[PDB]
Amino acid sequence: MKLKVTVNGAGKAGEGEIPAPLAGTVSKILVKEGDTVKAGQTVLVLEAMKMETEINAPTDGKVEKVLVKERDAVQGGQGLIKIG
Repeated sequence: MKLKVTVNGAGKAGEGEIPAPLAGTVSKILVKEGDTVKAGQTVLVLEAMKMETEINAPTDGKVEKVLVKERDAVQGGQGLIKIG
C-alpha cells in the first residue's frame, strides 16, 4: 500500500504553489481550498516584515490545496497556496 522512508531535505512543494521568501506571521486566511478566486481577491493575510498582509490572488483560477495554515508564524520557503 504505502512506505515510509523519512522526509528530510525538502518539503512538499507541488507544481504552481508559491513558496514564501523565508518566514512570516499568518493573520487570517480567506479561501478554504477548493475555492475559486479572481485577480485581486485577497487569498489570505500574513505579516512578517510589512510586505505581505492581505495576499490577493495573482490571477483568476481555483485552489487545488492550501499549504499554509492560520496562526502559523516563521514558516517560509514552502509553497503557501496551490493554484493552477
